[PDB]
Amino acid sequence: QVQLQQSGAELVRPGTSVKVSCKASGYAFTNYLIEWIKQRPGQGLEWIGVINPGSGGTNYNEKFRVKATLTADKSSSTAYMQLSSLTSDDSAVYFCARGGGYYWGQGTLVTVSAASTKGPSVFPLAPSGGTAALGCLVKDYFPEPVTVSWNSGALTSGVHTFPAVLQSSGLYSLSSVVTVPSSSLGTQTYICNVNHKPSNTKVDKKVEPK
Amino acid sequence: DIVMTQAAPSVPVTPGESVSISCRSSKSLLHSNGNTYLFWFLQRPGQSPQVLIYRMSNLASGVPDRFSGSGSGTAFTLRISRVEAEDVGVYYCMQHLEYPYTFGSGTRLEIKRTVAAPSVFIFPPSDEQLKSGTASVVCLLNNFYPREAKVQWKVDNALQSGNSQESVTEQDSKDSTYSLSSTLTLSKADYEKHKVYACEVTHQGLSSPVTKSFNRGE
Repeated sequence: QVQLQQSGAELVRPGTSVKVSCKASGYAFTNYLIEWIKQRPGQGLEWIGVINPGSGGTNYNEKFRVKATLTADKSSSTAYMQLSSLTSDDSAVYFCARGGGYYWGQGTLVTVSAASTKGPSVFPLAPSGGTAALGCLVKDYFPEPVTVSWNSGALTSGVHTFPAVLQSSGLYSLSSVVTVPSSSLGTQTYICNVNHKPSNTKVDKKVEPK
Repeated sequence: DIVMTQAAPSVPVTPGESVSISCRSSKSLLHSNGNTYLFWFLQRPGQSPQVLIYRMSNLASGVPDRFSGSGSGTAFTLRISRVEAEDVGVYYCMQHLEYPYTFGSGTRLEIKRTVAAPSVFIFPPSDEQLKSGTASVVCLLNNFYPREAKVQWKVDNALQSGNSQESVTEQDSKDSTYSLSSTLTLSKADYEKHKVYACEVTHQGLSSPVTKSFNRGE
């Protein structure tokens, strides 16, 4: 199977440069083009450019000619995209894709900010038709993202993890809720597992009936 | 450059019916080799795009054959037959004829279902949060359709303005509903000065606004 494995998320300061990678496997790397695509949060797709890894030749969208530099390393079967003079406008998910767009990388999130990383506080939303709703409020973190699971992944039915909101403070908040049988509140432990990778914060909060 | 236009930002469709998504280009995408270099992509929330149709009318490998593409050299249609609830997503056209390659702005597929009013729940601030000086009151509107739903907060029967923030989930891929949270943020001191916290919900499924409330301390 063809795979394009992109590097992990980046939190980088404005005015600096960042270099993201796209490691190809499962095919002759030098016989196919690699294209790069930008997607700002909640927006559409934008084409950055393309590289021929065999010849090293490139073509750039004029809008990215100054911003972006595409390179390829034949020995490691890896394509790279460097973005220079970073601003908040560059905060986006960046995808690599093999020519034509059948095979895509999983995307790399780049957040450009001078703000400090901050881990969340996690507060219970306690339960109080036979259905009870409960949840966890994940408050005051930066940057995105936070992921939430319930009962270490054993509880998925009826879960809603809401998109985060940017508060007026400049910090993010989200909530995750689940609906369960009220008859289970006395017999089943409910734990929300909150992961904020940028701050290495893990919280497993038990949500008790009140 | 070649400009790609998608005239509708969304198209609604009931599962089992067919739907058409349109795209246009500012230059013919026809090549002398006979192919028209128009591509259709689907992107599901949180996923990378995936190709559906290549060179205008050819079904990409593994894509269900209820997807089809047609067009002139300058106007194109993605036809999705026998739509399923799982077809929710955003559909983009793209031209590969000339550099720079360019994308259309995207068309959401909205799945139509029976109107469903939200189930509404209200959560007081936790005592744990109160210890830190802030109170968040949460109103959950669960599993409703359509997307439009208005929340008004009242504290001691006074309509609130300026202190709430809402988040909405993506349309569910199985049941085609939405959920919404509204969070009212106030200081601990203000939370403890008032008694009645109420969230009032307006929605097509409701004949009159629904209120859920709690009384602080009870």
